[PDB]
Amino acid sequence: MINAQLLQSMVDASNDGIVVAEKEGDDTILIYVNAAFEYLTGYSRDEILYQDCRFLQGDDRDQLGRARIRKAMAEGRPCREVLRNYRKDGSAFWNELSITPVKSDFDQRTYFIGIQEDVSRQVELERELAELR
Amino acid sequence: MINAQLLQSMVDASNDGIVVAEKEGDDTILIYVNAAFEYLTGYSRDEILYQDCRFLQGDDRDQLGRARIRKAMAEGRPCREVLRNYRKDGSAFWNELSITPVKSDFDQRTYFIGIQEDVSRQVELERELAELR
Ligand SMILES: *[C@@]12Nc3cc(C)c(C)cc3N(C[C@H](O)[C@H](O)[C@H](O)COP(=O)(O)O)C1=NC(=O)NC2=O
Ligand SMILES: *[C@@]12Nc3cc(C)c(C)cc3N(C[C@H](O)[C@H](O)[C@H](O)COP(=O)(O)O)C1=NC(=O)NC2=O
Repeated sequence: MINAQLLQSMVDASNDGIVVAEKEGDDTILIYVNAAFEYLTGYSRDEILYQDCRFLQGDDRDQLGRARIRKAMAEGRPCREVLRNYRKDGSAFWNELSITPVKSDFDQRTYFIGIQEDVSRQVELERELAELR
Repeated sequence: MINAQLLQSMVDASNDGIVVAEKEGDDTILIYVNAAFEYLTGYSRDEILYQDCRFLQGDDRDQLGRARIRKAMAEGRPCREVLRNYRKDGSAFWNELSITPVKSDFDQRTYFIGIQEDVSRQVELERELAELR
């Protein structure tokens, strides 16, 4: 195998944003974030941790990605949806969320792992393709 | 923090393909793969592990993504490039590689973490945008 401490060091250092969260009913509470996620969000580790990251949505909460994420998490299936989130400075970015539900048989509670990426460029290009079509 | 054993369990179960590799000169040798990477490649864990994953390129080795990956790994900077890889059955897919170099100060050798995704759909749509333009 691999030393879990080494794997943790690799995850903390990945330029991709990696987050882990635990379920508390309707809400999903974050338990781990990496430095890449801090850079993408602008918020700090203590500021982000131990809450649901729906705060990144802010007032812009009428987004279809929310519902498909909620539906997938309830159905126990992975999902990959793009939402418009806002940084601490107020900058708006398109974030692709790859959320995968995991069940710890020993704990009998549910955790979620998410990998994020600023795909604002891809969204703009596909919008350009749409207006051409 | 978070229990590294739990983080390892979350990584093993992510639907995104996560791999870790160690550097041996020009070659980079894999030390960890997850079940998602097995599904994307079709090859098995024992078949994939402990080798450079350039084998996914096969005869199609005249690809510009190779060089930019090699340049970035040498420069100690992360990279995100798309390459055409081939599964065990011979199926061809466009794989986006997010490779992040990590240096263990204690070990003084270099490891790499990569997150993969079959972006064949995105490549086809951008090709369609190009022929429209
Ligand atoms: C958040 N990324 C993210 C990562 C994980 C691992 C989970 C489980 C969830 C998110 N996420 C979605 C948000 O937390 C809510 O779960 C979602 O809106 C559905 O529930 P709701 O309809 O709010 O009750 C994130 N959303 C974001 O906006 N940005 C992220 O990076
Ligand atoms: C491979 N994904 C991948 C993941 C990591 C963590 C690394 C370090 C490298 C790759 N990778 C690239 C390949 O192994 C070579 O490093 C690359 O071609 C540059 O060196 P070379 O020019 O061959 O000497 C992968 N390539 C793939 O084709 N598919 C993957 O998923």
